[PDB]
Amino acid sequence: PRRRVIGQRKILPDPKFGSELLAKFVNILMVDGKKSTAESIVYSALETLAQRSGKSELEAFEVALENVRPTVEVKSRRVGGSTYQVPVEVRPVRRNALAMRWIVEAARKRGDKSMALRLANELSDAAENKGTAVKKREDVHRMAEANKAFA
Amino acid sequence: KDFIINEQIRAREVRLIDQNGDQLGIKSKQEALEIAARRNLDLVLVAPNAKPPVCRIMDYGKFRFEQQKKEKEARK
Amino acid sequence: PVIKVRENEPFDVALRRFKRSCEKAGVLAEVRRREFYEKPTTERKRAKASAVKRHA
Amino acid sequence: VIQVKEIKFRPGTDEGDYQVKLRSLIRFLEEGDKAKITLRFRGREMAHQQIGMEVLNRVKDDLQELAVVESFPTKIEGRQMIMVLAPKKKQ
Amino acid sequence: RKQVSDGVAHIHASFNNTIVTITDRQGNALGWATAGGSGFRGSRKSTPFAAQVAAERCADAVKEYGIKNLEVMVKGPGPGRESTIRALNAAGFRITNITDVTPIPHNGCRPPKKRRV
RNA sequence: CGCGGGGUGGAGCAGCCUGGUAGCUCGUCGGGCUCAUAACCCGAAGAUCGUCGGUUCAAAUCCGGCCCCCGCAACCA
RNA sequence: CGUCGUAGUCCGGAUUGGAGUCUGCAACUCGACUCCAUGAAGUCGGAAUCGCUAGUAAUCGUGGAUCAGAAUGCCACGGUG
RNA sequence: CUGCAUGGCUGUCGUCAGCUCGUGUUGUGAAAUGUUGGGUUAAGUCCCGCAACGAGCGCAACCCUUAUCCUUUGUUGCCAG
RNA sequence: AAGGCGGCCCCCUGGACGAAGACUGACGCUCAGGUGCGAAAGCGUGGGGAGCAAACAGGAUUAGAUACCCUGGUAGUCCACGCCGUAAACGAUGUCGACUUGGAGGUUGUGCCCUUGAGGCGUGGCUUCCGGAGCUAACGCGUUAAGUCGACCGCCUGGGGAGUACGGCCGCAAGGUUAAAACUCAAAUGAAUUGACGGGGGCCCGCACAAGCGGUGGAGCAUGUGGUUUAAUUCGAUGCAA
Repeated sequence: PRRRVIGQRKILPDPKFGSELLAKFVNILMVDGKKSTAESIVYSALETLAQRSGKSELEAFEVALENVRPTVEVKSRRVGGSTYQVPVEVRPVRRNALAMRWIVEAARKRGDKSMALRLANELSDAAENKGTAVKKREDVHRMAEANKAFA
Repeated sequence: KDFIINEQIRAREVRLIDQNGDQLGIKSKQEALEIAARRNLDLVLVAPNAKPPVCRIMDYGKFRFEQQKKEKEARK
Repeated sequence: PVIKVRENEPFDVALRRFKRSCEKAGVLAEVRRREFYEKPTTERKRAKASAVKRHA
Repeated sequence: VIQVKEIKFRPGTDEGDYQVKLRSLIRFLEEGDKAKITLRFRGREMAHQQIGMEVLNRVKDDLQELAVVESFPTKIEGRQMIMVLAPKKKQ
Repeated sequence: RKQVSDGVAHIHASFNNTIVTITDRQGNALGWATAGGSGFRGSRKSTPFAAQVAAERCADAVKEYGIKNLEVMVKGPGPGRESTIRALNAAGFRITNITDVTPIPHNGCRPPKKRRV
């Protein structure tokens, strides 16, 4: 990206709900190009989350994502022999991506029996803004507010 | 040497000794912190492994400065 | 750079004003300039160099 | 307690350079550390018959006042030989 | 225990640290908090975020008097010049005036040598 | 029978009067940095804390013996 | 579709015993593979470090050269992605 | 045996954008300019500018393959009626 | 004049420049020797001492670290009166005079124009950036010459040895000034050119970093190498490029 700027591939929407957002999610959860088996785990987790937690499947997703979404972050930088930490205000599209990514990662780093149950309980926790993924947003802010001076 | 103080303390309850040696008894960390605050002093965990942990009310900065002073002077 | 917020002006706008008053006033530049001793020969050297660059 | 600090004495470290850092090595010992001499030969498992035990031995012999050495090691391990030096032990 | 409702936020923002002090018009200290003593050291201590929680922690050791309006006095060039001010305003504070009071000698004392790092 | 200070990992220490998994340096073996080496940096190995009896919840640190090193001491023509 | 239900396990396959197959005058040193039994370390790897910008990475099988026999290497193929 | 006597082959910086010549002109001369600049390109790619005007090797093109279609040919491939 | 000179006010004082006309009548230029001035550091006596800071102490870094960084800190940096007389004391360009095309500015006098606008037309002093001829090894200089000429002075004669030794003069000292030879080498040097290189600089590229996904470093096995072993463990490949 020295010279060549680019657009971004605009992936197809989630097959079940027609959501580009959930397509960004299944892909992020996907491993070894196992798309078939990835969306299976995302839905069953949404189905587990939907059925027994007040429904509104897309909305349930947002309530949880709303909580792990980070408004600002820090970008490392090396000036006069010094590695300064510059807090940057982060753009909406990626805001979702980090939010989704930390939810997925916290799910695999969990004790429950399957990825679907884990994913479901991560969303639930995030929905109540608690657990690992939310905590990942908070460290980002503690780390950001600290270097507030250099913005 | 270094002691953890004030909010760094994790103990639920501590045995409290004030700045003059008065044994205040077993207090919740919250109450111990209140007593230290009203006296404009610090709550210092002087005996982390005692049962319950022992805290002393004192000015931590003044204490630490004097300790370092002592060490330096005796070696120069 | 003294600032006084006017009524029904958001805290942000007033702040942006303040930061531009200091950008205008040269505070941080000034503080940077004095953090460390500069030899007279050195500031004469700086002065020529910027005269020179200030030809396009 | 007694710490381990260290000094080195490479080959080509003679009087000049040397006893200046025998002064440095006093300093280590005299903090109350166990000052470990490391030789670092231009050499081998037997580099020298010269490099080490002029230096080391004269470091002991000059510092002998304040410090003594634990061992005069003369078993090199690698291309470098630790002579270990301590405070002179009160009997 | 007492009442003010009208204060001034003096923030000392050096490069290594940023000390926040809340006070009345007279200049009498009502409360204070620092970044270095809010759980931040060295590389993190000297950040705008550390100055922010300093401003936050300070607003908790002062509302015993129930301040409701204040002026801000920004001193020094470090971070937390600005981010400190923000946290104050979000903590429930009406900002009346902002003033930079960073001292500028009319060329008096010779400063320390340049650091050859 | 005669004083001093110590015993912890290969060597030297810290953890001591403030009794709850013994950590900190040089070496050891790896990894990183370099065209390469020195130097430096990330790291892992490495222990009945001398040895016993007492004493205790658990004693590295708690006492006293056995024992060892050094300290000066004693042999200082 | 069913089972195992977070365990050093219905994970993992090292190692070793026993008995065999085929190539080849000949499988002790040293071949490949099979049957039965065995069931190591390993519960995600310090400092440090590599590849990859799209039908790529990742993952899944497939074939070939050499070659009596001896591929986890090498060269090539497409599947999902 | 010598790759420190060699041919041929190969790695490598690196498919990086470089390497040069004639005539002109500048400098006593070694040399320079061209190929010092402003933009832009994967690129010494291209364009303006220019005491240079032009040219050659390398860049690109011509080559293989892949993506759409047309004509020819239907067996061992094909099966719309 | 050079060294160098910066808050404001007064006092004492040097130089420069312009306008107009009067006066003196070549009274001028240069200058070995001589005299005076001359940054900083340094020296002597007595003051002064906030900040800074040789030395020195302590903390760190490092293989070492008598350093670079940090915490301190004495002389010194400041004043008076003396000394020293040196700097990349530089425009690395001696002083004075005459002559030779131009453009854009800065600064500072002065004559003129409905002052009718913060201007319009001239005429001196200083100054900055380009550039013409000419000059120059080139770089560059170019009416403030490194051009074209003249007057006088200082200085150079290959590198090292050496601005050293000896002698003289000078200084409280540190030291300064004048200034050799033996010996040794075939070079030393200047400017510019093509590369290469840069953790000197500028601009720019590459999965180079950054953004990501999956790994190697741990384990067991396959495999290559080193090492070690052996009668032999055949020969070669060894930083990226074994």
